[PDB]
Amino acid sequence: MKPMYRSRSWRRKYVRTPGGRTVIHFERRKPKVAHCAMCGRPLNGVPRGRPSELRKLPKTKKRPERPYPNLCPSCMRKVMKAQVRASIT
Amino acid sequence: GKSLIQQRRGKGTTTFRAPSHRYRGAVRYVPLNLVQERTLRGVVEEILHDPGRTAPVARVKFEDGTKKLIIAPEGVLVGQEIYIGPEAPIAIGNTLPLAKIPEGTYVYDIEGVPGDGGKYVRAGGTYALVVSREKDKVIVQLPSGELKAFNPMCRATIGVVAGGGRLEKPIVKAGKAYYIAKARNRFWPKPRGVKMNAVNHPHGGKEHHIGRPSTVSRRAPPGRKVGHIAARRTGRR
Amino acid sequence: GRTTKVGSAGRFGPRYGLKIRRRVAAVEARMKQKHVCPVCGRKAVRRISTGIWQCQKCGATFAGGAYLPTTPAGKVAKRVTASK
Amino acid sequence: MLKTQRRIAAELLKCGENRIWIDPERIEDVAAAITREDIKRLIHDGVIKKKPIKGQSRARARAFQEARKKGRHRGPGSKKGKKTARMGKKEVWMMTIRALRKELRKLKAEGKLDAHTYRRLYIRAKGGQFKNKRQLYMFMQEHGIL
Amino acid sequence: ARNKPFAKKLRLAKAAKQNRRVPVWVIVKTNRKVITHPKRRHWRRTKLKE
Amino acid sequence: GAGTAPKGKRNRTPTHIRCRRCGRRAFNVKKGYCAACGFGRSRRMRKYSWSHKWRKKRNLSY
RNA sequence: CCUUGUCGGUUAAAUGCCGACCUGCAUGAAUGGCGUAACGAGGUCCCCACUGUCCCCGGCUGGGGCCCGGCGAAACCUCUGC
RNA sequence: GGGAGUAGCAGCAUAGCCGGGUGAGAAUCCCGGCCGCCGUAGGGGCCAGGGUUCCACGGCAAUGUUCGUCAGCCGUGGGUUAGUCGGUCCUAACCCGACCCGUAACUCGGCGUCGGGGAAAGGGAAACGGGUUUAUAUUCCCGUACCGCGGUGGUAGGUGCGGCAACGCAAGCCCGAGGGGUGACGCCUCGGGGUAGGCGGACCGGUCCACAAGGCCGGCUAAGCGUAUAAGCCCGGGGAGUGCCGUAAUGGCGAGAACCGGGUGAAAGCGCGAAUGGCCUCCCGUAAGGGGGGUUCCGCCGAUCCCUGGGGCCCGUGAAAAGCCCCUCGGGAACGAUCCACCGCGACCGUACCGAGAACCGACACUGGUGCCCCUGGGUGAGAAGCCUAAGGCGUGUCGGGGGAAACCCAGCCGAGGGAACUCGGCAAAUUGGCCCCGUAACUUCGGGAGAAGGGGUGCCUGCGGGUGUGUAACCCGCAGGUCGCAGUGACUAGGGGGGCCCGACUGUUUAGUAAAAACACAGGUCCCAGCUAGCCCGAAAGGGUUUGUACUGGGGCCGACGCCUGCCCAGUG
RNA sequence: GGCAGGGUGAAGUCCCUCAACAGAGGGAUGGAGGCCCGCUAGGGGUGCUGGCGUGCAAUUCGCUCCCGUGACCCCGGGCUAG
Ligand SMILES: [Zn+2]
Ligand SMILES: [Zn+2]
Ligand SMILES: [Zn+2]
Ligand SMILES: [Zn+2]
Repeated sequence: MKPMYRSRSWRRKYVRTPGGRTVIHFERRKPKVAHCAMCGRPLNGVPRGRPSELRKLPKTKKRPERPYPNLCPSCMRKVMKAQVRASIT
Repeated sequence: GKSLIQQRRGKGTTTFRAPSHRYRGAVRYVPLNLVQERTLRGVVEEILHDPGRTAPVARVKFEDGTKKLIIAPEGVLVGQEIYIGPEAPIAIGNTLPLAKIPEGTYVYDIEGVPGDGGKYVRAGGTYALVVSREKDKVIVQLPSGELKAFNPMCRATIGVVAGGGRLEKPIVKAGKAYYIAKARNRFWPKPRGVKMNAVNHPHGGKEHHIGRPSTVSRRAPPGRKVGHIAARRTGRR
Repeated sequence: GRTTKVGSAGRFGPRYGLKIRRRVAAVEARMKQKHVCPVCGRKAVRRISTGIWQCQKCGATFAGGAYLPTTPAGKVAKRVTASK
Repeated sequence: MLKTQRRIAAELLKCGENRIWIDPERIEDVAAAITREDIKRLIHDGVIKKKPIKGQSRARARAFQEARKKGRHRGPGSKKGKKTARMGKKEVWMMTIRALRKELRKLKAEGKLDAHTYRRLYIRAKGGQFKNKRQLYMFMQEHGIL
Repeated sequence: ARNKPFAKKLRLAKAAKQNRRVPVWVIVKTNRKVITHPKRRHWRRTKLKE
Repeated sequence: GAGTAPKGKRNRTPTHIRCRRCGRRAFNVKKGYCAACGFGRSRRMRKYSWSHKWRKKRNLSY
């Protein structure tokens, strides 16, 4: 094993070959899930992936179709209600 | 002879230097330039532990989105509104000039000359007391028992510093003391000079004893000021 | 609670002496219990760090003492500043 | 010399060099073989072979296991580790309490327990006075639950 | 595999080309007066300066 | 102790490498200067009167 | 210091160890005084068990030493040598 | 020159014998067989360092502790192929330059501003399997893919929908600004879901075994593309306290539980890739080469490998930036993609081999060090222990041959009777030893002492019961009976105990190479200076350390856990 | 970047029974510690005053002994100079 693979940021895997060799494969680690700005809750409808995995996806498969996708539904309803209540006069 | 530890500290080496790169930023007031008489308003976002402050800090978002750090007062919540300026109200966490703070009020983070940013009563658990007000000066009792006069335009914050009572629980272990002193790289462990050799200390020698008074004049040169420096008295009472 | 005299200081056995063990046990037994929230009024407040306290139900987060959420000087400052 | 043929044949046949065989009546033909073509030809013919692996049977161990399953070789003279090491401490409790809770839910679904009794039995089992399902059932019988 | 700077590689190549004995026709042409040169070197006795 | 065994820890990175201006192995790799010619520390050459190196290189009398 | 101080206990037999007595040449209170459970490859005395430590030494194993073939130095050296 | 044809070529891994061959010549080189050693390293992979030691052919003047036909030696010729592996890019601690101040001056010293460097194990676009060479291969060839940039033609869209909702969708182009997330993080402990690897049974071929019974070998499937649940978190309905619901455990609920449905969401597995590819075996002339077959199922254990969730600790809080995704806003044109298909292009350097009881450092082919840095089948067994063994490697920890061939030395085994009479001193050696049950003192900081002490038992065979589990699957816990030996943790593994005194409270550190301690440190006690342009310190100055700091703080002394205590003297020196 | 395996069992969280003016007993869960055993790896260097002492070695070898989740061990990049 090279020193760059002796790093533990590579999550090795043991894999058997058609010719029967049992080589070792290395991969990089997956980033964590998106979180809400204020509440800190995990967001739904947003998948985990590295830039490689996320750039082979269209836009509408990377966030929900509703306003303020950076927030959770509770926070979104709050900000909408506040906007509409400020927009009375 | 050979040098002392306090002489080696002056040269400024890694063995004696503070690891400020580990710390949250510096804590200063907004300048008077922007606060001629504007009386800005802010909201607390988060409260944070600082490794170089002996007290917790709080992050505050202001008028223009600017985020500043403050020394946190005891009782402050996340989501509070704090005010800075002359017409601010009298409430824990608000900053006012000493000319608008009545006698008998508890205060912290006071400026020496206006615009400084905060110098006195910053430490965890401390507070100062306003004693008298006048046209030439305001007078304040400090946590050392000293009464000091400030210009009445010097700014200060109302309340008490958070984080008091650290010293009611003992440190129990050399290892805990190691970690505490490594956080801020204080010289630890400490040697005794009466157990050094003569080249190393004014004390020192095979027979382990100070052979002359420990009290040393204020006018003695560096390399010699060890023991009780310019002591008015000694002993218990 | 198997012990008669010792508490949280049973972790390090016959070491470090009686006065010190007693003090540590007392402070920790006062700290680790739950406390009343200044917002919702329920006994759900725990310590997060040195000087930072948090309620588990409502999510209130405030700054306080090192080992107890309040201090005597804080109490007196609250009273004096409320009056005047 | 013949080291070249040995290593090349070991690479081609996916084995160790100490497992290759060269016929001693043909060392001249094997020395005349310098190319991998020649070496593959000689392998095809049968001048260079790969011996089989040697084995190490397990048939004594099979018999020991069968006898132990029927009850031999497990007396106070064969144990070297502690009892808590041979059977766990927390694992026993895990399996016990999981069995108990499974059985209680099964009974409550079949209709022989109401919520009050289910709850009191749940609390008893958490407190840890049963230690097996037969003891649970005996307690239920000697009280008036069934 | 094993990482080298390029100028270093070139200096090593030169040091390798340098290490051989005097040809035979030079000895013939000099009548056995030139037989060696001062840059013979074995990899396990005298080290280079890297 | 202090002799034969510590000599085994000379497989780290070298203290000096070859200099581009001087030619020889005296360039301090961590400080960024040469100990023989001054490259990286001075435009001018290192040249002391108590030294014999440059005189030897030019076959000069001391 | 005189000193193997005197008394008692431990031995068949005690310049030892433990306990006391004060005549402290020249003890003594944060150059800390007196105690102390737990801990120590620290120093010291005794008991049980155990033994080639010893009475008193004996037999066996392997590697050297000895012989044969091969390679082949050094310290040191006035000349010599009852 | 004498020493001397002498010492050394032993000790830590005691290894060779038989047959055949080559060659002038063989204890020492090659082939086969027998016998051996290592086996959580003497095996496999690969940094730094070395630099051609790599490969083939041909040699034996010197080298190799002996010989040598051998060789890391000598000579002659050869050998390292990348859009995807690494460097280049970002920043960390930190450094440099210009200006600026100081210096008699500088190649010297320094704050701040601007700019630039700084990681081949930190962050960070993109490839897998098979074959090919004397020596290279994720680099060459075959097959099957991917990334960026730039284009060609169409399409969604501009000018569109389904769902109460959570959400599901191909869901417009070009410049700039702002915001959010990600990148992005400590230590300890536990659960769940999987995988590598292993074990058992059946079947198919081959092989070993006096028959039989039986044993051993093989029975394969990469990236990529397409497909879902678990946990956790959410959306609707629902409407609860003598309470219900749940976990390995902590727990949850009118600030909205049970219960009923749904959404989102990992590692994996499944399918295509892909079966005249790889492995095994069977038949005739043997030079190319011919033909045929098999590639099946069930059941267990299971990681220190992968994913996912909880809990506990801090007077201690465990990086940043580039890059990438999304939303909003402003300004433009009327066209036009983050979707489908096709084409083109992709620079520079590294790439051989060792990686250590012979390729590194130590003057050596040195029992040392660097590197144990990453990884390892079966049995017994708590076990990565010791012992035996498979794979793989070696017989090069590079001098051999003789022997009743002594004395003496080094490393080991046994010794009648006595049992420390030895010696400064029980030095050394011996005794005990694993597991289950019984039983356990003084003293104590009530935590300990404590495995105190001391005592009894243990093998093999024939059966009977229990626990979890669907299990005549697997892993564990007890009982009775019969029988053999001097001896049943039979080898390997594996504590001698107790009672007093001095010192030091404890864990820790120390005179590299004659001192490991009663010496140092330690928590803790007490004293001193200082309100910041301070106190203490560096410097020739400019400036600077403590300071991204402010008396619960910074600096300076002495004593030294804990318990009871700490008396008199201010004439002298300060 | 690393540290096999095993033991003891602090806080925290509870259960059962008789009861009852009081109380008295008995069972679990949980996994802390500058804790314990341990030639796991790794680190150190007590005694034999052993071998060697022109050595394998200008500080090594063997047996015995000590620490081994922490004030621990080690690596790459940096700083302090008579
Ligand atoms: Zn939210
Ligand atoms: Zn929310
Ligand atoms: Zn609350
Ligand atoms: Zn130079």
